[PDB]
Amino acid sequence: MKVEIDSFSGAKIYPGRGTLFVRGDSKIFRFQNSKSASLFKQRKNPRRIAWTVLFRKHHKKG
Amino acid sequence: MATRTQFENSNEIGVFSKLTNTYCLVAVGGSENFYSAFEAELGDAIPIVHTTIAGTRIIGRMTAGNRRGLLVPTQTTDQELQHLRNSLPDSVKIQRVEERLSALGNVICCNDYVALVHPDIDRETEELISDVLGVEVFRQTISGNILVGSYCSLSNQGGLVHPQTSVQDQEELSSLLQVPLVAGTVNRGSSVVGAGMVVNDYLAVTGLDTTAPELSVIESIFRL
Amino acid sequence: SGNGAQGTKFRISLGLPVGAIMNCADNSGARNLYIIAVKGSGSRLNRLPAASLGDMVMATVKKGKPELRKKVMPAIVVRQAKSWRRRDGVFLYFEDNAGVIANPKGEMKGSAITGPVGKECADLWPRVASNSGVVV
Amino acid sequence: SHRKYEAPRHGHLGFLPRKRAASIRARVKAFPKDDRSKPVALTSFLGYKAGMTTIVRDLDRPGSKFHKREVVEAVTVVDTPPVVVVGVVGYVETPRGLRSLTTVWAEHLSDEVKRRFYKNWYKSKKKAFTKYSAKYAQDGAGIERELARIKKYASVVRVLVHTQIRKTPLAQKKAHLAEIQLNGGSISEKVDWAREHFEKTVAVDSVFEQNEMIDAIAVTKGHGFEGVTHRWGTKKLPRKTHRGLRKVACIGAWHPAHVMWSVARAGQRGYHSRTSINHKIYRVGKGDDEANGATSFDRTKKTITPMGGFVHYGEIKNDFIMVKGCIPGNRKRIVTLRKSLYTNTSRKALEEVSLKWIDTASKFGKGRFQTPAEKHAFMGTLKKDL
RNA sequence: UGUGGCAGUCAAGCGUUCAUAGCGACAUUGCUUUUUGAUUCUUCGAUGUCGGCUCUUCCUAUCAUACCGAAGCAGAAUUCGGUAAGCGUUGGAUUGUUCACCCACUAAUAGGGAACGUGAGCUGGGUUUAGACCGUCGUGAGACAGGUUAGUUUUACCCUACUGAUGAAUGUUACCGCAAUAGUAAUUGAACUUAGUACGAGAGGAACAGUUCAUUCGGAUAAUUGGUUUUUGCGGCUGUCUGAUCAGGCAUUGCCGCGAAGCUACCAUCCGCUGGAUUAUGGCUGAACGCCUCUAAGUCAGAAUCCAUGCUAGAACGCGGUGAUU
Repeated sequence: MKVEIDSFSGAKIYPGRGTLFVRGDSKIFRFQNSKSASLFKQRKNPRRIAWTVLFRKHHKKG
Repeated sequence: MATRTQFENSNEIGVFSKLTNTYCLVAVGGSENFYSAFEAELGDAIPIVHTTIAGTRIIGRMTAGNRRGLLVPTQTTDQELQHLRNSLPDSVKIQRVEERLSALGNVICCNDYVALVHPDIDRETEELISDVLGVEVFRQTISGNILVGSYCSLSNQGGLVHPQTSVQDQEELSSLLQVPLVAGTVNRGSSVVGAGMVVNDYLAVTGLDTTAPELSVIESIFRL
Repeated sequence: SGNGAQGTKFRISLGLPVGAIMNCADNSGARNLYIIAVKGSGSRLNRLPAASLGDMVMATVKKGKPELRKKVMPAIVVRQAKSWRRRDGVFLYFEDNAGVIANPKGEMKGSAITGPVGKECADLWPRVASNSGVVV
Repeated sequence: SHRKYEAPRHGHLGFLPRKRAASIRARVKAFPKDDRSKPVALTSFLGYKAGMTTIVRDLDRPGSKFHKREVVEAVTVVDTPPVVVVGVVGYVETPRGLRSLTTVWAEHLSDEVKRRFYKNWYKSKKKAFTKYSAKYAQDGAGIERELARIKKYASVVRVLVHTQIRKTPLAQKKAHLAEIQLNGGSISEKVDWAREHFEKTVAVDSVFEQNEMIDAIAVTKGHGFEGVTHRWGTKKLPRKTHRGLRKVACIGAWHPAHVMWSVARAGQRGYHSRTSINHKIYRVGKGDDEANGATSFDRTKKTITPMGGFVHYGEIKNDFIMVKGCIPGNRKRIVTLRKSLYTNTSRKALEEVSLKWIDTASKFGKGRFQTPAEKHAFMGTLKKDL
């Protein structure tokens, strides 16, 4: 049992939850919910979406 | 000796097992006669480990290693990694490999001395292979076939390669690997030679479809 | 499942009914394949025989060499792009459909497989496990 | 003419008529076979379904491809308060089947079964069982006469139990009285067990145990009046059909000049009794046990009640059976769980499962955290107290 | 019933030897109404007429499945026969087609009926009016046993029937039950192991038990994944209008992104049992016929068969126990 991390929003992924998108150049994308998955399919930059972890690491929250 | 064996009926053992000088890895779903061909002419010489790799039973093509080291892909779990770290002796070094470029056994064509890799694997993994296996890594393809793992069975003595290979490539790879090479077939003419059979210094196990003239060339190039 | 296929494949989501044009991922020369049937399928009234990852389809070649066109061959679906469930928990899916030209015994027509390869199709079919690049 | 393409049916003619059930508590039609050597124990137990959750465990199945490997699975937590016996009732056997000859009630029944015997509890003078509980004013000679008449007669002995509904997050206050049969030998021992358990409670550490296969009996989640394409599974008709495309198109032939019982029509869907068999208990948890959702692998203290409770139900603070896979009847329903009728031996049964992880995230949305301490650790401090 | 279609009867011969392993001429006796003729009894104050889609149920002259028995059956596969219809018989190219013929798949792609089932179920592609064109025929209007193109398909609010739903009266009222009767459902394949073993000159190459998955069907649920989104929940956006910020109206849910709950999907998950009696057949003792013979008396085993165990309703004038009875 490994708790994976979201490739878009940095949230933690318990087993039997979310999706997993193997892309065409074989990079593996693990999504917590359909929110981060359907923001990834819109090619949204994760640093500009203000509720993620990569946002709050780039703008120094906390 | 050259022992002919099937895995549940499958004539390709190199997919389903990894034979090295100090260990032998097998899949979990084997018969009595499959494990017998290893436990007869090995017996109590090297540890024979029943394992899976990343939930699969293709562990000869997932992993790649030799006498000094063993490499596992990224999707290998913690129970499997702990079982491999326990059952194997402390001489061999096991390290997970972080690359998005293949599974390791089709890339790494290695022995104790000289390794060949798929040329798309990167420098950060090449340094890790040369560190863990302790093997000088080159970057060459057998006659355009980029997957050098499944198309080149390799040992410390000699090696069998892809059967449609030019003589110039045979002489080039014989100057590189410093072993003699003879192109041939296995498993009644199946050209996937590196996955059709396993080999080490004292043993070579192939499939039940490997005919006697093919087996003669195998034991001739491997000098057994 | 079937003859030449090694092992009992667990059921994944049927995502490729008859008519799907998948990419051909090996260097035999076909640019895309075309499902005409599915080996091991069932018979039920007005229901398309749907393939999946790991299945063995009968396929024709629409784009590619002239030697491969206008003839029916077998093939093996190696990516799905319809989300299926591995039993360890995750639902996953590739980007786009794929398959490789084969013979009825499971041997590969080509030499190397581009793209990632789903591990349900690497464990069932051994010869795909040899020519595969990225498994999973 | 024949069918021109011979094809299976739609639906199942043994589950007819598909009408509403009688009550919401589905009857138990058959209890397990009697064995007159075993110690006395119940054959079924009345719980309340709460909802589902996810379970990670180690499938240990030799020869299977997922041998020694982690699988996630769906279970249902069925809430289970302890259940108190209020009477016995014994059946003699006739050439017209069994027949209840006498029933014996307890001494002082609670206000959950006294509320079951009145439709309007608020106007009523609450005078149930006055002239019966005055039969214990003597030495009990009438009631010992009743138990002697059960001992001499009455091939099988069933026990009137009822749930404890005020220990439940429902708003009903009225308990479901029921009969549960006894498997223990020598019916004098049965009725003495029942006499010693008058007004005493019964927990599921005694009835059910870990890893056991249990059947589950309840009333289907109802769906009102329902047309035929979703009730039975008929094809939709094409777009061009005048007067609609959601029907059975041909009802019947000319002869027979009637509509057969076998064709598919519209009517009730759901709210039928059902029995689903072969469900394996993954956990039997207790109410006074803190950290019910704890696991030997997980070791974190947490109850099985999710973040913000089970949806539309509340908070498990009681016993609970935790059973593999789905179960007929939705949330908040009286589910009667039954011992298996037959000795099962399949290597899908007889598998001893210790869990590895219980999912306790919020089911009121796409939940992310397991415990609120983990939310307060990952999210950080907020605009509140710190 | 000629006519299709189907089944016996004898038997010359074919089949290495050899009428019967299987063929079956020459004759001959029948069955079927799934064909087409004949008739013209019913219907012309009109039983809406082909095909397809849809959906039931029935029959068997069985394609597959179960269990048997034979070969010019060693194994393997094939062919035939028997009890058998419990269960299943597909996806397509072309054609309006029924019929066909290919391409795959499959365990197998059997044959049929119910007013050539099914138009107040649909479609209306076909034939079959009126428009029009062409060919041949005709002096001509027009004809065709021909080809092609365009061509309103109406009504159920009755009665029965079915599917659900109440309901008076059997002292009132409530709870717990029993159970007649009616329905009943599971199906098929693959892999490992058995075992490269048996059998075989080799070539090749099984089965019984165990295990894991799958095909088709069925019943449920909705933790997860996906769909939906009038929670118009939050956000964004355009046009206009409230003087502007703010907060909003209107664009017949204004559009777009995400979206709980509910509902839902082999696009999700779980579950689908076991004993008894038999048919074909194989027998045991055992006569008939002082040997013989599974049969006559008796008796043992036996199938997807039947019946219970199980599962669904419950007699609204089938029944029981118990609380209270102003």
